[PDB]
Amino acid sequence: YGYVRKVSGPVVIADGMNGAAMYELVRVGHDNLIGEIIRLEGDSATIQVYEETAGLMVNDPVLRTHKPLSVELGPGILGNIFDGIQRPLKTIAIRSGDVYIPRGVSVPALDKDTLWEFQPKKIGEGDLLTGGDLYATVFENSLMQHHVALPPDAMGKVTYVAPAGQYSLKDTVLELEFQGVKKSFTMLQAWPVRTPRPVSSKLAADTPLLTGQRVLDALFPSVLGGTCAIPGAFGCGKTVISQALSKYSNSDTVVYVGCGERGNEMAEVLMDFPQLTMTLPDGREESVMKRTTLVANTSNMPVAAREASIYTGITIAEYFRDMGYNVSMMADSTSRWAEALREISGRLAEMPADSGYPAYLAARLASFYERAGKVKCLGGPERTGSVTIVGAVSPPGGDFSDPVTSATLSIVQVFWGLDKKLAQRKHFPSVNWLISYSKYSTALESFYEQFDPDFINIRTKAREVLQREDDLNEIVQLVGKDALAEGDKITLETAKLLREDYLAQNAFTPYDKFCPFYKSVWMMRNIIHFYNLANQAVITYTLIKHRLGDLFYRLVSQKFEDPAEGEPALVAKFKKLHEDLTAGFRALE
Amino acid sequence: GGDFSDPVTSATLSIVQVFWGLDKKLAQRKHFPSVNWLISYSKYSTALESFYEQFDPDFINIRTKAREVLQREDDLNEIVQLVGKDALAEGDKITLETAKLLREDYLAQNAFTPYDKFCPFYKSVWMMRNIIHFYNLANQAVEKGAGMDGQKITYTLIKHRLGDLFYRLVSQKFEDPAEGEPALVAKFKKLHEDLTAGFRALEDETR
Amino acid sequence: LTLDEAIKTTNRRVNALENVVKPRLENTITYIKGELDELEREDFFRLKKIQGYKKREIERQLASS
Amino acid sequence: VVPTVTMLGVMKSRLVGATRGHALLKKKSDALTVQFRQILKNIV
Amino acid sequence: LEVAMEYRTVTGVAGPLVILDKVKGPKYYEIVNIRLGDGTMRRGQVLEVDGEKAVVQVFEGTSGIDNKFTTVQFTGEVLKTPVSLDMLGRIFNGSGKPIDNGPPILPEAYLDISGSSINPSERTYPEEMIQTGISTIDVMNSIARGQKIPLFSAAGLPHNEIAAQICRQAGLVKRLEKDNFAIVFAAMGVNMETAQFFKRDFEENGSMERVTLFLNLANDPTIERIITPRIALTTAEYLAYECGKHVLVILTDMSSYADALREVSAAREEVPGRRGYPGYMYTDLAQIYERAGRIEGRKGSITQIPILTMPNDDITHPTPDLTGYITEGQIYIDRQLQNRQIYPPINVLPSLSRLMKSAIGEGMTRRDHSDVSNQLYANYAIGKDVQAMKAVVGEEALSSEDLLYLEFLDKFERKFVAQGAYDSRNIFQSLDLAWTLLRIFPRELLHRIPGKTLDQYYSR
Amino acid sequence: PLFSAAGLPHNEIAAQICRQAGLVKRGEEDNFAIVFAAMGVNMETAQFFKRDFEENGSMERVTLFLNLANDPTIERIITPRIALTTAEYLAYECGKHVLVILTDMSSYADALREVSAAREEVPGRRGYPGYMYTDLAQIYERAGRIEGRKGSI
Amino acid sequence: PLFSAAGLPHNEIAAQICRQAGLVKRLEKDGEEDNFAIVFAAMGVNMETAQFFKRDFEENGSMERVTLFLNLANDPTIERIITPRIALTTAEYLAYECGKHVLVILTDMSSYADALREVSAAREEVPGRRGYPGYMYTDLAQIYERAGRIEGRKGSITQIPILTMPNDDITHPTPDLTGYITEGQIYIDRQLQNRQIYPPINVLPSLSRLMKSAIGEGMTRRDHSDVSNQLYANYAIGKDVQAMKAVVGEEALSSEDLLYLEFLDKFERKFVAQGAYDSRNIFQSLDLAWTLLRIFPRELLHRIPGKTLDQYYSR
Repeated sequence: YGYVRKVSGPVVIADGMNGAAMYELVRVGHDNLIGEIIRLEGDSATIQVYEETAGLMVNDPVLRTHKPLSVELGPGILGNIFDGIQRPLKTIAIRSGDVYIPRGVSVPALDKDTLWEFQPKKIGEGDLLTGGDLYATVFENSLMQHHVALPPDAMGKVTYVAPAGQYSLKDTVLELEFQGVKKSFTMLQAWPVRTPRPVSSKLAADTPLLTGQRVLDALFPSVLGGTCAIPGAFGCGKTVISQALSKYSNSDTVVYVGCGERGNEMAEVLMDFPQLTMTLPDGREESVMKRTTLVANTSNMPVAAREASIYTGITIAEYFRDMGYNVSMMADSTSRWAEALREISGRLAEMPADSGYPAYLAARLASFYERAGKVKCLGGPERTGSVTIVGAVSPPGGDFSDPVTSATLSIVQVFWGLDKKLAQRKHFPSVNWLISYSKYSTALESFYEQFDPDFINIRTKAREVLQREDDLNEIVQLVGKDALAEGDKITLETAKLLREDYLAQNAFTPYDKFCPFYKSVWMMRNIIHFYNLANQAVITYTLIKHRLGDLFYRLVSQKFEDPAEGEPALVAKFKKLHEDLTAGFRALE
Repeated sequence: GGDFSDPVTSATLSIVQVFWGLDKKLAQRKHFPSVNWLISYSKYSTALESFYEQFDPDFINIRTKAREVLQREDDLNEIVQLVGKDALAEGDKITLETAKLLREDYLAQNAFTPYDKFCPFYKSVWMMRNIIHFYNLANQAVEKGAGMDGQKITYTLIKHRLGDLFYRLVSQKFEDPAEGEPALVAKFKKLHEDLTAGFRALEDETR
Repeated sequence: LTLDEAIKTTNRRVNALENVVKPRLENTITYIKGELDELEREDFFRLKKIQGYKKREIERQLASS
Repeated sequence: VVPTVTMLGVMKSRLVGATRGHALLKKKSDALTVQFRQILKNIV
Repeated sequence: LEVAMEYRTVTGVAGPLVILDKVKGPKYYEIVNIRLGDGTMRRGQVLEVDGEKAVVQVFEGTSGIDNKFTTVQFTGEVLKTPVSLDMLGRIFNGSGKPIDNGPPILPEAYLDISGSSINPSERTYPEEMIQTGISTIDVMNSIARGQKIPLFSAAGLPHNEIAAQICRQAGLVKRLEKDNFAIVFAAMGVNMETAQFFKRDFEENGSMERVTLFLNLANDPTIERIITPRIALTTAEYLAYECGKHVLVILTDMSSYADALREVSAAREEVPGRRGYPGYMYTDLAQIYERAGRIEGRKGSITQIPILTMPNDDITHPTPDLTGYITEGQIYIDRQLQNRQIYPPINVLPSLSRLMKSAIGEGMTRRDHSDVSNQLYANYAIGKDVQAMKAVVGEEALSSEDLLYLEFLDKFERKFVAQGAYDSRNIFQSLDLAWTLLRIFPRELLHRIPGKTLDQYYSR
Repeated sequence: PLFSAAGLPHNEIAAQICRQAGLVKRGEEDNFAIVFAAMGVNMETAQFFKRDFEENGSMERVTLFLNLANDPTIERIITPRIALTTAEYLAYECGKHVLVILTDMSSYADALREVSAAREEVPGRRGYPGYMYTDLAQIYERAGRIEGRKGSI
Repeated sequence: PLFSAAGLPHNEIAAQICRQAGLVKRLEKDGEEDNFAIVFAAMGVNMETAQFFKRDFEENGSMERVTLFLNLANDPTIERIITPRIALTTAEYLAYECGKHVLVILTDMSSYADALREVSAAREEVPGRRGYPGYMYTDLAQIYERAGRIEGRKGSITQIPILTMPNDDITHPTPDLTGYITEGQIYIDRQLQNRQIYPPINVLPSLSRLMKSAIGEGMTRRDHSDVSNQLYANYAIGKDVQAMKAVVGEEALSSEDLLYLEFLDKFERKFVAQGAYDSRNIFQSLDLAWTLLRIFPRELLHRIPGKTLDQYYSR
């Protein structure tokens, strides 16, 4: 019930919708075009329709949905591929057979006829349960067990519990009554993208995001449930860091979110993920897709879907965190999302602000980024998850002055700063140490000292060495290495060794594909301790340089060792090398 | 006074085939025809190939050489604005001399006197050929390097001991068209012969 | 002597001239986009408001008849 | 200076030219410094 | 089976628009034919509809229309262009009506323009190279079947000559690796004189069985200039994914297309967007471009080389800056090179392809492609720097290597880039020329070249 | 005010000033009561403020008006109004001197810009409302000493 | 139109022109009809300026000749959009239908553009550049194109509408349109005023389309065009030389550069400057210009032809 009255491009006016609500999604026309309500002036409505509105007919029916832009969560959310508006691309392609996306597809987000193995918890048929209680878990696939949380805003004494067995989402797995009225819940939960997910308490982040790369792990650490920023426009560093996060990061899940980038780039990345495979610490070999969800909205996709992809991804990440899993979101191109928002604002004729973006761009970016953090779960049993966002930025020409870049730098705690200059100089990590920073180091210092009380001092010494590296750089630039003192020469040599041996990774090489934090810490110790032990001896720089050739080779090889030997063997080898270097530095003095 | 971003200007340049872009800077310097030769263009240069070939089968090459000379001079004007003509070599110096001669002789026209009231195509092409031939011969001479100096020494040699040809070149604009083509053509052919005598007589004693 | 002169010129260009020009470019960009572009939208927005008011007045007058 | 699109283009061109000239002058100064170092070594 | 009603209720004419009075159940983007009082015929498109109202934008202008003698006969359609396999080898007008003195197309299908987007799951990374015959493109800025590479130009620069050369010389590199190549050629808002140039080039090309010249003049109605690239993209999509044929598309002067969209948007009383261009221009250009790509389920592909004019000879203009993000490359035409009388004035050093690595490989093209490309890049840069230094150091103090780089720069500018307008060059002989230029330096001097390649080719 | 770009320790400076605030003493009942407005602060900054204020032991004389970035943008405009009204009541109507603190005034400016752009009002420089001077006056122009009363803001 | 900015003495030079304007033909020119019968129309003028003009006209003995239509700033704004039209109608009647040469001084045309802006805004019309009415060009054409000699009558109308750029620019719509329409442009530069030269007229931006018609051997020295075109070129090239020497140092300049700088100094000091009550005969002005030119050698005088050089290079 409801018929269109005026169709001016994307904007659509439909009469007979007195009961419509603002921002309630609606189905327009026989083709089931999907659009969101904007203005409810009079008894009429106003809808902007995402897909092309060409060919609409006046008095074509309009069908309400009684729900805002929402995502159907539950089993089967992992692995698949979804559009910006939560449209399963893979199943759409299989059903329609052809390649083109049909104008008005109506495939449900998750297949409601597929069977998943279900088994309840030890709860009783007449017990009491509340919102967020974990009443069952499901083996969606191997090694990615999926907990079934009773939806929030739903509570009451238990009435029926489905016994363990094979079931589908259409089955009524749960039924309960709060008052005399009883409600039955399936395995599918719908939640609006704009509304965040209910939380019990925002904890303080207390565990680093071990990305497997030494430069990010030690120099500029990032904590679980913490924002991150990447100036990714070239050098494939964004692809490299995304692959590292998918394969080696501590997160139990990853939710890539791609909006408004080049279509072939998304093709390349979405073909790269299935090829990516990660080995289990127990020796098993798995596929990253078994723990990966992908929301990709190319430029050809409607602008509104491009804007909504980010919120869809963050809501998916929050739902994953609802069962205490550590999940990491990855916004492919926030600049593209901002451009989509700008286009939408221009469609709405909103008053332009700085550089043309709407005045709420900073506010909306902050609202999105504020959802990341380590959070106590809702409902029992007690557990805690985390959601960390590693959303990248694409400043125009590298000038960190655009409002998107400025707001992101103002909100994001940790900025890693990939540099194209290092990429030109053949640097695999490509992380510019001169601009990167980790504002969460003060909070992470508790764990840093618990693991090793000397590690934080080593990090401070390394930061001082990096600061003096540029000083020695202009020193050599203006007068040359001749004017450098023995201590200055030792400091410069140690800085160069750190840059070319530990601060840089080798990625492609099997020995340096993954850098454990243990190996990173031992390498940092074997570098800094040797640097000091050589420093206080000032001894002729040439003499120590000649007599430390074996020590220099050991320091260089302190990163060539493969992780095959494991932590106990590599740690012992690094300790022996450090002791030998200390003996050589002290005895020869 | 307004850049090409003007909507009328952009619309015209999106359609118009030949742009005689006059520059206000040339108007300040009182260069009266005032066409800026860096920003102007003519997309008809390809269709006129037959007419240029039949009139003079070597005009295209001399025109391209003149364009290259003008572009090179405009290019190193910025460098001179920083360092100065001290580092200018023989080739650069001769290129700038030829560019200045082309700018003040060829590209100017009074139009208030019979010298420049109406320049027929033959007179213009003869001026262009004379200037380009002088440039090419001078470049070849300074590249010869005879007399153990050549180079800018040979440039000064041709600008001092051979400067009468230079003055006749810079005054060639005054060939009165009323004298008729058979007379002006003979005069320019004689000037070309005299120019060929130079840079060969100058090379006789090896500078 | 020549190196001193060249270094003085280079340092002056790096410090004074470029850092003089770049603020000028930023101010020129801000004056055009920050003001003229904003005014153009505001002028057109007020014009559209005038048109909407005229249409609403015409409709109300017709309805009152 | 008066702000205009043509003025913005002129200022951008001036900045580009200044950067190019600065690079050229830096190269010249480096060459002169190398020659001066060689002369000092020869004198020593 | 329904004969569309021919309403005669014109109740307002203004500019290009005509407002009908009491149309019963219109369609938003319907297409309507107008029979004026004098009997002449005009075709118009339907813009925003309302209660019984329908604003119609009329082609060919609206002169002579009267509110009591003009009939507006609807159709109930959305401009399904006629599409067939025999559409190749013929020149078409802006709206699709053939102008090659031939018959109208007998269609194998009526595909609606602005086709539905490709499922991103079904895309596949582009592979293999597409030979263009221009050395600067196929050596240092290689092109792969499936890219969307702009050709940024400016007013006065010979963009159309490069367009014609690409249209003629385009071919498949895989000739030596061991004919399904079609070139949908679209030209929007060309000048009146370049129309003769295009007609001549496509009337004596020698490979007419490949090209299809959709042509839209400047004085043709604007809405034709909007529809022309969409018609071309639809025909290319059909010939690629519905006929299994590799397809290349050249869009000429999409800045004119942007201006046409600007003209249409203003007529609908919409507020102008940033810098005058509508805000939806990003969506429009993304819609035009993203139709390319390689489909896993089909053996065909679409590769775009859209030619864009950058006004004021700068990239800050909204159209080039906007299309920079969507695409993955930039092949600039430099004004100074045109002044230097190098016929292809492609500034190779500024130019780059964001995914040129896919075209370079072993199976496709030749093994030494990446090495020679990088060596040429680096050596050109060095030569430019050395020329700049020689402008200020007097050139007497330059070392031997400086003179080597100077002569290499001169040779590269005057023998490699300056390809003739008709000197078709296969990639193999283009690389042979590159090696000819490279072999001047000592074998040990080419630092960027990896081992086992110098020994193979440096011996000539 | 304190002028300090993003990322600078101005929050730490504000916390140190509030915790160490006191009269010249050259009295405790009329001593400095601090009204601490917080317009558009991050959650981590909010927890830091709460913990730092609870640690100094001066909770007995400090009021926090916290408004996170999650809260609605219009609700941020009334936070300084409420904070200054409570300060006015404490100082003039009760006597004790009040040391009003508002963090991230640029967040308040952004809230004003968003609200004005919502209603499509006449824009000043940088798209800000043309009455921003008056609003910043109605916020700032309340500090001072009234003759008949011993308070001070 | 005299282009000026706020603070520059455009009113003073206008009064000087009013007091000094006269015929030149063979230096021969009662002349009551030759008396220019100045019609002065002031729009939006500070009362001090009106008092100044009144006193100057009274003192110069022209009180029986001049005519003043005043629209002071405190006076209603709308009357400023009628005052110049009234003045031009009165000038037309005094010249064409009465045979008197007439001179008109419209003052502060920007104060007329402001009235146009106020009227257009009060009507909710579509704005143009900077919010000015889209038809400002038509109004400016209507207000300027009402001057010029007419074949059938012995009269004439010559107007000097002074203009005030808002921020001392030219891209502003009003000075831009005035430059488009009017056949001339006299530029008064802030740089000259800062250097304390009473006539700050920058001779390089200046332009007169009908300059080639007024001059000539029949009414001026034969070298006038040459002299002007050479001084302009030397001043422009010398300014470029000074700009170059500002960065390369006074030492790096050549002999020609030093000659150009000396020419600039003596041109801006001895030539441009003139007394606030002292005129200069056109032949005296040409003599001064020739003294300025003769700094350079005969070779450097490229624009001047040898025929005029022989009669003037020595004198």
